[PDB]
Amino acid sequence: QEFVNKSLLFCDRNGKSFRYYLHDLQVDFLTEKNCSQLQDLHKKIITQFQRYHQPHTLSPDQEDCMYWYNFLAYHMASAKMHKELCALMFSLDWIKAKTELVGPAHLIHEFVEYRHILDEKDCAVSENFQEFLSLNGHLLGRQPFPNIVQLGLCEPETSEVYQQAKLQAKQEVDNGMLYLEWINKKNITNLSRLVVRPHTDAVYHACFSEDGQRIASCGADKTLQVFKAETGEKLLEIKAHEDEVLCCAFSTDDRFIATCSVDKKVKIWNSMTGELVHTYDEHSEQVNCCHFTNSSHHLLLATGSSDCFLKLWDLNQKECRNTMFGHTNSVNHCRFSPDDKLLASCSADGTLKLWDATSANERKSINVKQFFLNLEDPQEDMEVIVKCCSWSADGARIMVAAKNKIFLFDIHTSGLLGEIHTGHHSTIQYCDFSPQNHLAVVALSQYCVELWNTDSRSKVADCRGHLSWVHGVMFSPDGSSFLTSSDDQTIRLWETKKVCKNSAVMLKQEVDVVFQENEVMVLAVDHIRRLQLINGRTGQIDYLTEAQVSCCCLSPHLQYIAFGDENGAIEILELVNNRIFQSRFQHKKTVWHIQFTADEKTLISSSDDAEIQVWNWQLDKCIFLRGHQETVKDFRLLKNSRLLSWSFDGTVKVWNIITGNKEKDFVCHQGTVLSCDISHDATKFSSTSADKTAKIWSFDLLLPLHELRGHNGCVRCSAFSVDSTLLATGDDNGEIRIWNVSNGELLHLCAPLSEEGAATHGGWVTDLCFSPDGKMLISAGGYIKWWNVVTGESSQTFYTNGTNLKKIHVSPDFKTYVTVDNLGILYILQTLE
Amino acid sequence: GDVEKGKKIFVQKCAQCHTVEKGGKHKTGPNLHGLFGRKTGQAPGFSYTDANKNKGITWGEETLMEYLENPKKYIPGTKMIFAGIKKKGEREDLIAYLKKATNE
Ligand code: HEM
Repeated sequence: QEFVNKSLLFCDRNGKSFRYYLHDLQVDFLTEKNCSQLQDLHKKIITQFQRYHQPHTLSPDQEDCMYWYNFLAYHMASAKMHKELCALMFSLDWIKAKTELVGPAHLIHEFVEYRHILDEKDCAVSENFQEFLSLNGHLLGRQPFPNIVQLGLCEPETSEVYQQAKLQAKQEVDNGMLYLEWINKKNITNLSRLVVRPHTDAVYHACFSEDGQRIASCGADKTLQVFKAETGEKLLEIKAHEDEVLCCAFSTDDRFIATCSVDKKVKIWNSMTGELVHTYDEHSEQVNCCHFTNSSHHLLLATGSSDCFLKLWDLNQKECRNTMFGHTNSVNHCRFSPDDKLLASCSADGTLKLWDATSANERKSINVKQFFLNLEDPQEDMEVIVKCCSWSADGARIMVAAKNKIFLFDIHTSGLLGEIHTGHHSTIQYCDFSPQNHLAVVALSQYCVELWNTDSRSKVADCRGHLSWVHGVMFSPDGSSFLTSSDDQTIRLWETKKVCKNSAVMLKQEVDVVFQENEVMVLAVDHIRRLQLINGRTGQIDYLTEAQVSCCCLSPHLQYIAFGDENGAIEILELVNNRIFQSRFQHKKTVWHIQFTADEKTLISSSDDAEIQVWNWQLDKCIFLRGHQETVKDFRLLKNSRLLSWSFDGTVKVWNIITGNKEKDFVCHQGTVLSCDISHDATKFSSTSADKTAKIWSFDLLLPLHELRGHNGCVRCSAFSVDSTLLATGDDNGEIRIWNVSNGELLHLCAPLSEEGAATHGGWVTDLCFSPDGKMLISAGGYIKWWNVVTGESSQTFYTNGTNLKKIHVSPDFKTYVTVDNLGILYILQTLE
Repeated sequence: GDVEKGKKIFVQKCAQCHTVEKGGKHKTGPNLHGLFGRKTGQAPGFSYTDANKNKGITWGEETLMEYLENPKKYIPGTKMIFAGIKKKGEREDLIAYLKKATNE
């Protein structure tokens, strides 16, 4: 207070609190005036602090709680005590606290900046930390929270973070904690450089600042979020619109950011404060394209929309400089050339237009008729719909893609310079051209992204990265790297040089697992043609070759391999003699469920139609179960020779195998039936749960014995316990309720959520597996979390890398685990001894 | 079907690609105003796949019930990315909402 009273200190009175500060120059003065006393001060307060509270003890309840995390490393660094800085920051406890109190971006920034501060070995370690930290930032700031300590165990063996955490895990006794060792961790996960998730809602547009300093993104959350490209630290939180923000872009100087949205308003915000600077609104429909002039010389704003008009706005004015009309369809995209005098417009109608901004008059029109495809289709030649429209380095040419081909148009001659054919024959939905190596990134369709070298006209690599449909792809301001963003709202940073390389590291999502007693085999669709049956725990990759099968099934006692196809017909190949095979044509749509009878012969199959095929292969006899239901949803062989099947009709019928004979006929639901399960033991009981309630039955009566009405929000799935006496059901939100199968009751709702204190489950559940003990219920979904039957959880540990685990396949030893996430990453897990 | 339950389903699973009101803009998918009684792929100003445009059926309660259960099966080659709605009741509710919302 005296310092303030002497002009030596400034005071921001935060209500009842007094946050003291210095101005920039006021700090600079002492910075120079003071010498080595400063390092002594740095070292002093380190010891003194530890004499009072430990930096890890340091709880968020303190006033100085974040102080020491924001500055202690700074003190040690300034002090040039690299041994103390090493001891401080190479710590999962330090990281944990700092990331729960302050956040991970500053931390990462330090591990980077301190690379020139630390010793050689230390830098090598810190680099392990630089990669380590890419693992988190997913759970940080959200629930559940990551256990930074255990997170270390996910690092490569090579990594110091792993070796430290793993040795420490070995040092720390009996910690029930339970960890799994991922055996082929080293062969799987093509880890991208950076994972960014900027919005809780759908992301619609994102881009780099001209400076390359920051990234702006906007979307369905109705706001503008801008964050530092280096650290990810959020810079601007601007509640830009009252409706979903369709696109947004930087001005020349990065001094303004304009957003254009569903509300049909064009708003230019000061990037500094986020206050409205200019606002424009003439379009009738929602605005599709907004782009600033590139050069600072002319100040024009181009917009275009679904209303098929273009509007040239004078940034100097509040009004439109000129309304430009002339497209025949809706306008999809628009870009200023580097030459501020030319504006290129791209639209649905397959024309490129060149507009002279000086006169606001149409200069030339390019009719993109260069894709020539004469189909049998009586209609005229394949109409060309131009999509991505990007400028060449020159600015005189536009690289566009449409249909099956990439075209290079010269805006000055309106002629065609290049023509590249792309992958097969589909329609290119999104694309962009790389400034280097004449590469082009073509997101063809259904998140298939192909990297091609134009001019060379040769495919370079299959870019895998997202399960969901890729929404946008854009290049770093250097052009040295680029990032992809999909519907999974995950931005993944990729190094172009790495993308150009081929890789077997990750698998396709279509995988399955067969445990053969002592050994485990993983069935996985091959990168290209058919599939590889990979015997795990050995190299033995056995590639099978074919016309590209859709699914496979092993017969009892093996000796036969069966596979389905889009044609619906199934072919069974004898394994004793690979020249003998049988196939009897049936089914219109792709075949669905495939399963052999109890015996090694006779194959039962179903599809989209109303009948279940009993195919007595070798004789090719077709006996049909004429259910005459809308569609056979699925079926499963029961223990006796009975056959359990259901449709979406809300019906569950019980047939005989071999010879169709619907002995029992249950009508359980009013709608879609999603699966059905059996009591396992014998088959005394069997039940259902689907978009309604969970009814259970004994088969003897045609009607169900009891209806579990517990969930009003409609039950989604269910599964019997392994013989015990329990029936678990899953709710819309993944709430798992355990019911006791004794005619029917109201048993506990165990669904541990919260809950970062130890990890909330993420929500929803994709699979259930009761422990052999009958005491725990393993729940799988975002990740695997062990719950306790009736109240409580258990192993809170082992966070999976990806999400949406599909089918958990537990080894019969209940010692190893094989599963697959949404990324197609193969989990080969062995319980850590 | 229950119109209110269908509205929730639409908002949750369709709205991001479709508008239902008259004059509603096309998005990833076509505006659906006037859907009932119209043939496939006829909304003006939207680039449908030839598969869609050639299906040749008329949209109504029955055709929608089948299409929404499995879009790709009913119209092979469609560019509509949606797995389908398994539950009969949910499709009934959604269709009831569409019958109202695309006609107001
Ligand atoms: C359950 C929700 C949805 C319903 C009820 C629905 C319904 C429809 C209908 C009836 C059509 C045909 C329109 C016509 O012929 O005029 C259609 C087309 C289309 N929908 Fe959806 N849709 C839904 C969700 C989606 C979603 C989530 C996407 C996008 C990811 C989508 C993308 C499309 C596209 C791209 C077309 C045009 C397809 C083509 O030309 O082949 N729809 N939708």
